[PDB]
Amino acid sequence: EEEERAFLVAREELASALRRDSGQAFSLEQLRPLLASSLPLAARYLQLDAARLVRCNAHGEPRNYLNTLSTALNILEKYGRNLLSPQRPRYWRGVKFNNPVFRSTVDAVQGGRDVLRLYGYTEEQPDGLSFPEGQEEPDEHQVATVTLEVLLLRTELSLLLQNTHPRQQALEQLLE
Amino acid sequence: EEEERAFLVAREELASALRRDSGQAFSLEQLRPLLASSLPLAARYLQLDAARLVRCNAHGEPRNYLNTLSTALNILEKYGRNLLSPQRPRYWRGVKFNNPVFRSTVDAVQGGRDVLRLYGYTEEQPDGLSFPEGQEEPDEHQVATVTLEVLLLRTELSLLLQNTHPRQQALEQLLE
Amino acid sequence: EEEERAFLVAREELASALRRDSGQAFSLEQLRPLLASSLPLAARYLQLDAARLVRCNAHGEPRNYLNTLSTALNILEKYGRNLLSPQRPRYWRGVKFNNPVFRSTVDAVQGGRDVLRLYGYTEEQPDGLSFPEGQEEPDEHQVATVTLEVLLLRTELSLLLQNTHPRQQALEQLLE
Ligand SMILES: Cc1c(Cl)cccc1Nc1ccccc1C(=O)O
Ligand SMILES: Cc1c(Cl)cccc1Nc1ccccc1C(=O)O
Ligand SMILES: Cc1c(Cl)cccc1Nc1ccccc1C(=O)O
Repeated sequence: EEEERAFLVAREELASALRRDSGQAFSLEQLRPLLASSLPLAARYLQLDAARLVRCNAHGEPRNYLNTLSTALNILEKYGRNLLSPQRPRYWRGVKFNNPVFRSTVDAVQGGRDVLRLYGYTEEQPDGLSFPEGQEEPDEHQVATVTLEVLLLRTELSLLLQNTHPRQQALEQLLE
Repeated sequence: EEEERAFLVAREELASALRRDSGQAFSLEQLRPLLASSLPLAARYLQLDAARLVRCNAHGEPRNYLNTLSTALNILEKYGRNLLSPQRPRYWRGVKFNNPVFRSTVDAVQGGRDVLRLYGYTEEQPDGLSFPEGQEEPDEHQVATVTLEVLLLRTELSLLLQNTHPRQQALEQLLE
Repeated sequence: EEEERAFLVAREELASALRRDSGQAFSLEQLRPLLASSLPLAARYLQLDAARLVRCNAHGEPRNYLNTLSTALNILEKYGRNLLSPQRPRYWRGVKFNNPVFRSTVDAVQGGRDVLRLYGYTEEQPDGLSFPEGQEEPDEHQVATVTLEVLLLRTELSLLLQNTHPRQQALEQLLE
């Protein structure tokens, strides 16, 4: 109720900020209402499958797999920002699996390819994903809300590795 | 390849045996052409998401989570066998999430519900999954195929816990 | 009956052994005095609600629900051993319900949370159970007693599943 409805406002606030300037950086104080919230995972992440992304890649030491996941999300965050840019990349319509950055970051995480589908890369090819040929422009609101959750989850993982998460003790008990 | 053709004829034979008698037990001898197999995991399990079922539930000690996965697969295997039985259960068309057996086994592993969808439980309700209202009879070939893959994966986990897997040393290095 | 004093001498031996070194395992021969005892259940288990742990979870085939209970007790036994360890885990004061191991093992069994309360996790929060903030150290004598009983029940169930329980036939006539 109180925390819920407030969480959705800051969510749509920062999301609409991404649509205005997709290259804008967000400080810790700007993301604090979303990082310090005690709402369940299913309430904070509506599109990004944060549960499967963490659970299906939590192999080995957290210091390693939290870094593997966060770096993959950094790459996925850049894909979402490029779709909201005033000057979109030339090949924005598709992503190739054999890209060296993609292969070493996103394709090192189970579920990384599924995040692209949330952006709109829903058409599967033997060597990549692409937008439907009938789609002229990406859904700016759908892309922005997914981009924010990717950025939020990456920030959460990054703060945990830095021992600076607002709920660091609570989250660490979910990994040990 | 050569081993690919040998795996298909074995898989179709045990599936036919499942349709012939869904209550019969398969010894390790009858399952050796599929257990002692060397093909990759993606070639042995064509429908059962074995990769996610293990990776997304490999938390804690292998002795524990392999037991949680085996028991969940034992329950799922019984669901598929019941769908092929001549005396089908009067409630074969739906599975309830609050069922005590289902809740303590299948709903204890991420991806357990998705296996029922492979059987044909595609329609989702807040209380469970059910067959389409128009589907008169289950897909016998589809149920037998998935049931065989469930039985295969459960056997692999059980043999690994018993230290009797044909490739026990090779698979154990995939858990370190 | 004087077989209760024999139970007590062995119980206190293994209980004191748990506090001296919480990591040392117990062989089948060391536990045989308690496993083969003809004492009633209410006399062998003084704190662990063994009657409810079995009865309230005996749904489906015994081969399945005995495995579910045994795995939950394996996790609960580890919680007790960690509380008696010289190098206690940094988060010993509380247990989170969302922990992946806990959710799939202890919380799959009715009464699992109650065992944590016997250890000292009496304060209930929406996120889990925790020790009272005033308690500087856990009750080493109470935890060792509960831990030994958890270990005893798990061994009883695991031996029953292996068809090696000293009173296998007598116990099997309580489940069929
Ligand atoms: C967000 C997060 C991070 Cl960054 C690291 C480690 C854990 C979490 N949390 C969760 C992850 C998967 C499933 C549930 C949860 C939960 O919070 O209940
Ligand atoms: C079959 C199995 C068991 Cl039983 C236990 C542990 C691992 C496996 N294998 C795999 C499971 C998931 C993803 C990949 C593999 C692989 O081996 O390539
Ligand atoms: C100990 C045990 C196991 Cl391990 C398995 C199955 C049954 C038992 N026994 C009992 C369990 C619940 C309530 C009463 C009894 C009794 O023995 O009177």
